[PDB]
Amino acid sequence: GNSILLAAVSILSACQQSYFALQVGKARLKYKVTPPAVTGSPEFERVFRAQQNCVEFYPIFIITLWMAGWYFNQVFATCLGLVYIYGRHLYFWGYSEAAKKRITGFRLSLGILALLTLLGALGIANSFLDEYLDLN
Amino acid sequence: GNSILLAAVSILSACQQSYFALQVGKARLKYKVTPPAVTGSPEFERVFRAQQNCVEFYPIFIITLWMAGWYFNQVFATCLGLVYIYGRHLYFWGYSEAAKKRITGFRLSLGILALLTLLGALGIANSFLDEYL
Amino acid sequence: NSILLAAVSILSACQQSYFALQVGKARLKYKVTPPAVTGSPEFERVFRAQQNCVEFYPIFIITLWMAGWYFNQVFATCLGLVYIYGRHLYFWGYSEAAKKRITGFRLSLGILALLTLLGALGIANSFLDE
Ligand code: NA
Ligand code: NA
Repeated sequence: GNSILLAAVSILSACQQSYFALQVGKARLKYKVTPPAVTGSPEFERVFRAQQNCVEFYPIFIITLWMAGWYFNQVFATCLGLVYIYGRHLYFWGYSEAAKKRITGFRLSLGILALLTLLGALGIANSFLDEYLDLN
Repeated sequence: GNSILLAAVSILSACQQSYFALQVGKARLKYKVTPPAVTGSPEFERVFRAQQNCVEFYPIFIITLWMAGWYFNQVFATCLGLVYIYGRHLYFWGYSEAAKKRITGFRLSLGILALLTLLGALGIANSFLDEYL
Repeated sequence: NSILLAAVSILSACQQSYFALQVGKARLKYKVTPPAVTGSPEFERVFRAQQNCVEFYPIFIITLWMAGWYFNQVFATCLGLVYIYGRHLYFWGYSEAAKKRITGFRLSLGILALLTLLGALGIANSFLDE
């Protein structure tokens, strides 16, 4: 109820995650790289690696999104979440063309993660001072 | 039970994830791939990729599982969740044998993943529309 | 509440971010060009270590929260703190030599087992009570 926006952001992100993975499938077929190999076509390795970078940061994003969303402010976290989704959109397709074209998306994505993390830390400390240290 | 069914599926799924990760460790010994190398025996590389595929799809499953479970229907999401676990079981051992034999498990697993996402989306849309009420 | 779980989760997410970025630093020192993840054995250990931390992280998070909610938060939190340290050992251990990763790995996996156990017990317990 008080987390419906976070839920929505999470579901959209999961689609993008699902999407990226399926894109790795198409590259696999398009650049005749047969499983389980992930080397061969230079084209595939960029798509695969791009996708690999997105999965490792995904749980970080989800945790920091929700911590920020729950302990600081839901609307602001959501907005940031959406920019992260776009940053990752830029990152993924950028990488597929060339390694040089991934930087903006990546930098945008990590900047957003830093801020979510920051807000989450603040909201929790703020909440900690109420329940444990009685500064109600 | 509020989320006891969802919790239960998540613990079962996490255990399978642990199993998969540890099989790759066991695989290093049987096929003699010494760390940090991940190439050599075609057998290890299939086991490695399979587990790697399970890893990249795992957070998707959990999210869609809970969103579906929380906003649409817990029992139905839970049942779908169990099928996903089995699909991955089929996928994993299938891939281990040959890349060709992963497809039933893979298709089955992603089919549930598609379905979980939908119900979660619908249930959330349903919950959002209490902006009106 | 769940404030202790929240704090641990954020502390853990920070370490995950750290590991990921270390792989970037490794690319520079050992001159590995993207998208390649092979080359220097020095780089290859760091990459694998970070990659091993990635596959166990969601496992850790779920059992942490399941343990924290269905058994006991403080106890789960304490275990969580140990897991994070275990992973600190594993990573830096692996970077030095693959042989020196074992202590960190076994400790983190032991904690993962206990969190799993505690979580399973609380969920079984709550489910049977209906
Ligand atoms: Na996209
Ligand atoms: Na994962």
